[PDB]
Amino acid sequence: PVLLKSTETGQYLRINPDGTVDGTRDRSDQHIQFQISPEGGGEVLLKSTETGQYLRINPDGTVDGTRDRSDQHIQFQISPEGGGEVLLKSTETGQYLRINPDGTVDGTRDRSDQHIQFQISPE
Repeated sequence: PVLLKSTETGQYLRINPDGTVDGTRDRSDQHIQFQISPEGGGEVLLKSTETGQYLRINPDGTVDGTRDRSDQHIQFQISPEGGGEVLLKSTETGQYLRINPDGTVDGTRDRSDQHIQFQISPE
């Protein structure tokens, strides 16, 4: 598995069993492990290894987890930023994943937002 870490806040992305998505700085957290899997040729899915839920950015900017594999809002493009950092962009809505300092997670189209930069790391 990999971890998905907000570089600006040090928070790891977490999909909880209840379907909510938030951030935590707890490395022993049982729900921060992800599998990145191919979707067709150019996209990926971001899947919780412990729960089997895929990360979803909804059109309204909310972010949650779903096991609905037909969902069109679970596909992401990973874009390099330089310095081992990446952006995680939902292809359907053009929104970047953001972890806010308060631990909430949502989407934004603002590419200049500092809170959308991630580091992917093997755990």
